[PDB]
Amino acid sequence: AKTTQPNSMESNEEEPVHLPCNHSTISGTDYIHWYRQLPSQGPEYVIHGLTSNVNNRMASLAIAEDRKSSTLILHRATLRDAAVYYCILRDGWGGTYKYIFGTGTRLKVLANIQNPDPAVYQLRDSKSSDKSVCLFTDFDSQTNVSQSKDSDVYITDKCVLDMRSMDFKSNSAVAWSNKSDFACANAFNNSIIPEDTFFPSPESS
Amino acid sequence: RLFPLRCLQISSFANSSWTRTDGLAWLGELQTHSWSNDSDTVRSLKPWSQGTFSDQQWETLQHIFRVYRSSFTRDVKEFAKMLRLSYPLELQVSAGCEVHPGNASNNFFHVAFQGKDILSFQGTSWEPTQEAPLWVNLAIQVLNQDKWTRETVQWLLNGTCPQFVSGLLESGKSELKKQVKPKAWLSRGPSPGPGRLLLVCHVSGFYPKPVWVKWMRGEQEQQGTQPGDILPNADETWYLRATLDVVAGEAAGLSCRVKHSSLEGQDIVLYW
Amino acid sequence: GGITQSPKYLFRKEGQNVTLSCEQNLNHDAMYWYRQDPGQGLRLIYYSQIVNDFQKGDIAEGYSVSREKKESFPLTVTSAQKNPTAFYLCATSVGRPYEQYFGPGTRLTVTEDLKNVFPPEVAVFEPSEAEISHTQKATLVCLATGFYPDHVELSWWVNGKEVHSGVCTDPQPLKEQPALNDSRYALSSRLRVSATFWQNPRNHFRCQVQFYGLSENDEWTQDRAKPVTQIVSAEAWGRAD
Amino acid sequence: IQRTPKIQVYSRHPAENGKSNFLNCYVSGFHPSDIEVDLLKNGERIEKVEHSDLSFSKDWSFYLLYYTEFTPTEKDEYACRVNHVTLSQPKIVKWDRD
Ligand SMILES: CCCCCCCC/C=C\CCCCCCCCCCCCCC(=O)N[C@@H](COP(=O)([O-])OCC[N+](C)(C)C)C(O)/C=C\CCCCCCCCCCCCC
Ligand SMILES: *[C@@H]1O[C@H](CO)[C@@H](O[C@@H]2O[C@H](CO)[C@@H](O[C@@H]3O[C@H](CO)[C@@H](O)[C@H](O)[C@@H]3O)[C@H](O)[C@H]2NC(C)=O)[C@H](O)[C@H]1NC(C)=O
Ligand SMILES: *[C@@H]1O[C@H](CO)[C@@H](O)[C@H](O)[C@H]1NC(C)=O
Ligand SMILES: *[C@@H]1O[C@H](CO)[C@@H](O)[C@H](O)[C@H]1NC(C)=O
Ligand code: NA
Repeated sequence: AKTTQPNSMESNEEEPVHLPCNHSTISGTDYIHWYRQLPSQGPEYVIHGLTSNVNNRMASLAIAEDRKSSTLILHRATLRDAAVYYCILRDGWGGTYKYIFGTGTRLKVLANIQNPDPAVYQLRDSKSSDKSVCLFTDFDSQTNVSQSKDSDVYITDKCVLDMRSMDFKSNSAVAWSNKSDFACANAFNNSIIPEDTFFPSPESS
Repeated sequence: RLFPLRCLQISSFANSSWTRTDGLAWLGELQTHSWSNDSDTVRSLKPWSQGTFSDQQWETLQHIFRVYRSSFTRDVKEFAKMLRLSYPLELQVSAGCEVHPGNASNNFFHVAFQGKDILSFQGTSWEPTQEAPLWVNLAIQVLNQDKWTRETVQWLLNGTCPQFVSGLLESGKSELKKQVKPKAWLSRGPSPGPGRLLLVCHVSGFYPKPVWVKWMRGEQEQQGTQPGDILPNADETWYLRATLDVVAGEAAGLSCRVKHSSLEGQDIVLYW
Repeated sequence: GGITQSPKYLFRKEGQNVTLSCEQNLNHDAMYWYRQDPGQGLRLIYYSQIVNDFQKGDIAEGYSVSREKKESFPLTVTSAQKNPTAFYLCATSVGRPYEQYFGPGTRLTVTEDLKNVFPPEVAVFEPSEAEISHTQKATLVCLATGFYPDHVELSWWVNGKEVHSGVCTDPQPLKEQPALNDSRYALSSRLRVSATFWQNPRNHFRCQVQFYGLSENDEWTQDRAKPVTQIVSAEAWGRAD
Repeated sequence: IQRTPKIQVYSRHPAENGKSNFLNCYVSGFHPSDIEVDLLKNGERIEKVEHSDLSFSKDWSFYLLYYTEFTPTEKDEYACRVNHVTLSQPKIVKWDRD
């Protein structure tokens, strides 16, 4: 009485998404529930069905006719819909109350970058010291950022900001260190970098 | 053949305090369950009446009907005070399903009042009939704000009913396919005129209900054959009478011929 | 309201252990206790179909719960558990079709040793002149460094008022030395504005971090300052280069 | 008062004096459900009678079956007696042997 879903899934913003679920050993008295959970919160019921297709405001449920698989359809996905989605069976009799969750599908929602412009800039610290951070930014959502081989240099993951008043979104990652040999020219791995990436003058006045 | 499952309820309210509710269930021609007011459980009339349900879930189903009988009479009484109705009250319910291997299963749930249809259950809610009175609509929109019963009701027709019928076709595969052969005989009953005699042909004891009986002049199919209703025996077999009004001269040398699924090719013929 | 777990953050020390809340607004017979680690699924500790009645889950080892009432289902963790530090979530169920509801959840980190509690150090890093000339935009970066545990809340303030447009903060903190169990963390954030808005020296930018550490009633014996729950800030001013 | 019962009487096996058999009375097509049925032997009501559960047809009208085992002889006469709301006097339908 369990289900199976992909582990991962990616989709671009402002499009519908199809998240699949399998349950070959389903019985005629089992409901089908879907729950989602955002990073730092607790889950929340999304939709449920038994034998007919179901429609809500944000999502629909689509049952295959042989009932051994199904699909949760998000009508229009935005950046906020990035979450883990759980596909769960529930016994209509209400017998065993070991209500246990699986491992879910993790949905990633990418941003549509109208005009990519990848560059790595250097920022000095606010009149305090010589601390330096390096900022990789303005690349297309296709690019993925990896961590460094060294342990004393720290590297975050991509982060999408939304300026709204200018209708403009962009990605960015950050890296810093105290080590002597550390510079923005080497702080990211050559492989994870486009060939046309802009590296500006290290003069910085 | 077709073996749908019909569940029928007969609730009768006579005055303020006296009321009884009885029920039963059918699968094809065969009756598999009996539910009495005096009883506190649904009774099972066949060693296969439980299908492929576990004992634990047959009992929770027993529990759902138990609370249903109490609440139904409570709700029906309160409707009679609310909307000013007199108290010879006769409600009947006819629900069930029919499983089709070709994925087109039928759900129904029908209510009647004093022998007239008033409302049913269609998608996720109850709906009145065009011919039903106006007060029905006042009751219908309080029924529809019981999200639990509506949700539950949906689970029995869509879900547990098709599972049940499939279980019962498994368990009772041998009794449904059984075949019992009839016997026939001839007497003489109401004579129409003085010269006109009425010859009767009785056939009694066949299990699969469909049957074919007809008088004939040897092998010339007569149209003066007029058959009656198919009436039950206590056997779970059947009985049918067959008549023929003719004069006494046109009476020597006829035959009563019967054809049934259990007699393999041969047909009982009875001459005069 | 619905379910109310309190508080959001909770710390304590090993051996100085705890029982935790979960309180119910509406009326429901069944309650559940789930348990989650970073990047992991929800695991079931205990469930309870009605008062005076429980059933053990699969990670019930080293926990214990009770249901005196239908409005409460406490969770005690003092039973020596493997990793008592995690994200705890409490649930509830209704009749058919049997839907489930969750509280806001409580996070408890317990130091696998002494009071290795350090507040964050916040620094703000001013935009690059190369970005300003190339994109007509300017990005400020805020860095919180060297804190434990990771119970922080960052926010940006422009001329006194909190802002949310043009901001991006890392979803998860970063461990500085992944080997140590109670390693200290670090967290970064962005705020992007137009080049014209940053070139105005009247605009004032502040990065604020709220730390949730030990309580004043805890005995502390050092020449550092008590690493109490506080807000460390850092700020910067506009300029026309 | 709505719909009045139809009454039909028959035997399970062909009548043959001295040999066990079953007497049936089938009443159907009536409304409402309250109704009383007796099987009579030589005018007297018989006591060892059974009946099926009350059922009904798709047109919502009810039906019932009353039966008992007898041993017909040349000396005895049997019949079925019914009284419904819609009946002014109780109705008696006889069992036709010949
Ligand atoms: C059908 C598939 C089952 C296969 C098994 C086959 C064998 C069955 C055995 C015998 C056959 C008998 C069948 C009889 C009924 C068939 C189906 C019954 C299903 C009912 C269960 C629904 C839930 C429930 O039973 N609803 C009842 C109880 O609700 P409740 O809120 O009081 O319950 C509280 C429980 N909770 C957990 C606290 C929330 C109830 O409200 C009554 C009636 C509701 C529906 C009425 C039906 C039609 C209304 C018309 C009347 C109008 C009056 C006019 C005035 C003159
Ligand atoms: C049980 O099976 C029936 C039959 O397929 C299902 O009925 C269908 O239910 C949906 C609603 O759940 C009906 O459509 C929608 O109705 C709502 C309510 O107004 C409305 O918002 C929508 O715009 C749409 O009209 C649909 O018509 C109905 N189908 C039929 C044939 O009646 C029912 O959903 C099933 N229930 C379960 C629990 O499986
Ligand atoms: C109610 O109806 C019954 C018949 O079932 C009858 O005997 C009784 O006298 C009536 N009145 C009361 C108050 O029960
Ligand atoms: C039907 O059962 C109930 C349950 O006790 C009882 O009160 C009622 O009198 C019964 N009906 C009849 C007609 O006896
Ligand atoms: Na149903």
